[PDB]
Amino acid sequence: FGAISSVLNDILSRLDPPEAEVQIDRLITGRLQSLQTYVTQQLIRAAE
Amino acid sequence: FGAISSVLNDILSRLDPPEAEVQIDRLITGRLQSLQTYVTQQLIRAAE
Amino acid sequence: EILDITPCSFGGVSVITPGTNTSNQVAVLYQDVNCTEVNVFQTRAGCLIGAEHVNNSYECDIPIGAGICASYQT
Amino acid sequence: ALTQPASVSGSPGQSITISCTGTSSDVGSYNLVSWYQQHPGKAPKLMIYEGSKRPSGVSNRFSGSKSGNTASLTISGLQAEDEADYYCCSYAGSSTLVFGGGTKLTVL
Amino acid sequence: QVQLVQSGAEVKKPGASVKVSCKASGYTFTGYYMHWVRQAPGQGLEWMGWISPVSGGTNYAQKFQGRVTMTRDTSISTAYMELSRLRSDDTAVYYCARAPLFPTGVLAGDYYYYGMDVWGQGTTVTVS
Amino acid sequence: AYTNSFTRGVYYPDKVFRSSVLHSTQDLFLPFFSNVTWFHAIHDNPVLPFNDGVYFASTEKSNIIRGWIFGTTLDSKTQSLLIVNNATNVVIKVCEFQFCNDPFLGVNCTFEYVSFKNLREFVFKNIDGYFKIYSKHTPINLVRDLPQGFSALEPLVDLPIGINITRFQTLLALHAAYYVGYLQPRTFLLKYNENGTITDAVDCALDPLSETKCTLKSFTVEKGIYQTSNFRVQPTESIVRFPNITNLCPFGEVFNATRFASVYAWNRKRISNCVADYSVLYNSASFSTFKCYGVSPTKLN
Amino acid sequence: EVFNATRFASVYAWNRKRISNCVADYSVLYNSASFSTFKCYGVSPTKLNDLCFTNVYADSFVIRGDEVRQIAPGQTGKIADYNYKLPDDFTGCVIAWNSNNLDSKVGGNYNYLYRLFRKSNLKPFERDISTEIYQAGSTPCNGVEGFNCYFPLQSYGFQPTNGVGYQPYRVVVLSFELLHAPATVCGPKKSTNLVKNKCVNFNFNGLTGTGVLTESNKKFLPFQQFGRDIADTTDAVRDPQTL
Ligand SMILES: *[C@@H]1O[C@H](CO)[C@@H](O)[C@H](O)[C@H]1NC(C)=O
Ligand SMILES: *[C@@H]1O[C@H](CO)[C@@H](O)[C@H](O)[C@H]1NC(C)=O
Ligand SMILES: *[C@@H]1O[C@H](CO)[C@@H](O)[C@H](O)[C@H]1NC(C)=O
Ligand SMILES: *[C@@H]1O[C@H](CO)[C@@H](O)[C@H](O)[C@H]1NC(C)=O
Repeated sequence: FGAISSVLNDILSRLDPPEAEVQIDRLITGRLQSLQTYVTQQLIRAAE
Repeated sequence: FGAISSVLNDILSRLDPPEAEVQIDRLITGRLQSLQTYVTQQLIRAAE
Repeated sequence: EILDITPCSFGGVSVITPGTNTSNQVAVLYQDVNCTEVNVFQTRAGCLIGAEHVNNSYECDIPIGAGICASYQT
Repeated sequence: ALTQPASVSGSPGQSITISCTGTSSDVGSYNLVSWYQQHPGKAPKLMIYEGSKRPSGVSNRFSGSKSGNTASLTISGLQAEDEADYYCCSYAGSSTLVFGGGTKLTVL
Repeated sequence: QVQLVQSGAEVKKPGASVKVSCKASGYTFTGYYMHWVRQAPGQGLEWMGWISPVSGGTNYAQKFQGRVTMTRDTSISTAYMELSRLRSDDTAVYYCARAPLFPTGVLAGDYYYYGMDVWGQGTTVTVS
Repeated sequence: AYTNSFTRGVYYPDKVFRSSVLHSTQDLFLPFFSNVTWFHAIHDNPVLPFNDGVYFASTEKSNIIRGWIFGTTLDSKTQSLLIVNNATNVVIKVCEFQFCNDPFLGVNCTFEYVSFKNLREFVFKNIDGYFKIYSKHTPINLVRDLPQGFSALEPLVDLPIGINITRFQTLLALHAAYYVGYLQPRTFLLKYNENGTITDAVDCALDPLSETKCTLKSFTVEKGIYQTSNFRVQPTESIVRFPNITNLCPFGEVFNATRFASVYAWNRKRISNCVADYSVLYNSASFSTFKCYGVSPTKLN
Repeated sequence: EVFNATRFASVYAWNRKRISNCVADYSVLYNSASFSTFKCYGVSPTKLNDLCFTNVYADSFVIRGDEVRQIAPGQTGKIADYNYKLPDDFTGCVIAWNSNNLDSKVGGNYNYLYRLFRKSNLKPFERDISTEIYQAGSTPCNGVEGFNCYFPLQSYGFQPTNGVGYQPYRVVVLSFELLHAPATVCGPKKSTNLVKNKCVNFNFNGLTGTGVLTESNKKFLPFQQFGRDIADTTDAVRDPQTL
């Protein structure tokens, strides 16, 4: 999602909090959006 | 969506990669979000 | 002078294929294009290359669209 | 390679001109003509460079002009200290800083 | 505050060689191609060659190709010009000369423009 | 001579252990069933371009091919990789070798390391200055051409030489036909078994069937219709149309004016009906700062 | 040998020393006060004693004081495009200190050359040793300098009287590349004993995590170092001490 790494353990072990927080913000935006799409699909499938 | 221009060709012809990439990231977020809303509405209408 | 602009023909490309446990022969369907820019059949579903057009009608086996269906037969 | 008069005389206060004729390939196609002044037994001093541009410290009485295949030095208000030899310079196609017949300026 | 000093007077025999030094200060030494001019006693000027203190680039006049050799030492900001196979008509006064501008003239027709700084004197006399 | 590259030249693209999984990876692989050049060693060792990665295959019975030379000029002017195998030692150098008029083996130095019946397959590539060399040996009973079959390539050597190599030549022992193919950035679907070994691979850019295979990430495609890609006609040429501008705009004078206005009364000159090059603005080094905020400077011509 | 070297190479022939088979501490570099600039965004300098990299290259070169701002990703300038180009996704940490008392002379130090003329921007980590004369004009240049024919390498006059913007500065770029290959340049952290059948906060070659370390029967080929699952999480690891 634009971050320098996909695994969070690499991001926290490489960046100072002022920039690790930006990278984690990108990551959590991407992950929350994907999880929201997933749960919406699950709700529609459950209605069916 | 906050970008300087809605035309991607204008962005690639105006801004260097280091900033055209930020503008394209903003445009991509906006357009992908709109497409998600569209496909969700279409799935609801298809269920109906 | 006034010149009209139209982005030239594009469209999805799909592959009609029976099960790989039967044969490796495939057909290609280019959706919503004419058979000009590409055993070629032009239908309202697009351009079909690899499938022979048979006048005889049969039950639909692999649906293509607009009443056209594909199958693997002699 | 260039031709300029050998000696021309002038009066005090006069505006005097010194000609230097080249060809279309060296002076006629390049705006790169100059004028040097040298006193007897002395080191030469660049008075006019790049057509009519002047180095810092040179008096405004020395100007330059270019016409077709001809360079021209102009001196307004001739003085006694102006007595010296003047050379025209122009790029000629290969190495390097070239000259004329030498123009000895004398005051009457 | 641009300062320029040359070597002293020299006398040579016909057929020998002469080596003159040209030591500058007060400016960026390698940023100026060094030109050279000679003048016979009572005659006009005669340009001879130029040297690039950077990368050692040099080029001589077609009149003197094969007889004159330049080197330069950037550690002490000095140029050195050598005349070989001397004959009678080489008795003359010799100067080096500093070119006007910096070698950043996309247009700065350098270093072919001109000479603003002329050096003091080096007289080489060649008589049997 | 030419040969069909049936299935050879598939390698482990990285070094992460995977087992019983179909994984898609895009890397420099040689296309399946492509044309590979065939060389003989009877009664022939020219130099071939090392464009983007090379696959080499050799059928051997008496150890004729013993090394390789990679470089650009091969005339002691630049560093050239030389690998040689004298029967007990493998020696890899990038030294300023003095090569022969025709390099062969009879019966400013920066690096040095010293340690038909047999098919030896190799792949040589250069990524970010790293020379990757993969190889595999196998027993064969075939004299005519390269055998048909599948064989995964395991990596052996990774050298950080950092040299630009574009041509290469082989080294033969003179008192053995071989094949050379070229790699391309293709996407392969690789199959890892329960032992973690790659048992099959699909060049899914080969044909519509393989395209469907990698879009469905499976080696078995059921009966039906499947959308695989999107065709789009590519433009053949560019058509630039601009007004027949007849007047270069006096940009020089606003820089070469006799005097400029002060900051309290800065001058605002409208520039219209002009051709703007700005190249003299870029190349000139007399400017202290050249700061463009809205548009990139290089994209103005 | 790379930080306290006797002489540094110029930007046209910048030295690229591959550092491997050693322990990288960087602790003496943090406590050193003689350094001027120490900037890096990809990796933080404090988390290097526990983290380990696969390989590292040291790019050392001498540049002017006012040009140290050009050695950075996203920067545009003469040095950044003609002598040393840095990629936008570059990871690593750059150090630069002053050399006003070393690379200086009375008449001037002219042993450092930098590229001034080039018709194309340099590639990331590209070393341009091209000596061909640049062609600025429309006429072809047959290796003879003069009009429209300039030598792309230029030199500066280093004097103790010049300002801080024209003083020579020694810049070293420590670029770290992290691949799946076994790592060799780790931090100065002592190892401890290993315990099994219990989940513990492990850290193998910089890769940290929490979980149980059990014996495996998966035949890892020679240079296998880490294992990745479908979720890109660590599945298996190879101990750097015991194979
Ligand atoms: C496709 O092109 C052919 C050849 O020009 C033409 O006869 C046919 O009418 C076209 N069909 C469509 C749907 O455009
Ligand atoms: C590598 O060298 C060849 C031969 O001179 C040249 O054609 C090619 O452009 C070089 N590649 C790079 C990246 O310098
Ligand atoms: C995997 O290992 C088994 C056990 O040794 C062996 O029989 C088999 O040939 C190997 N390869 C496979 C299953 O592809
Ligand atoms: C490091 O440990 C391994 C196994 O624990 C051992 O084989 C090796 O000799 C050790 N190396 C040194 C330098 O002691």
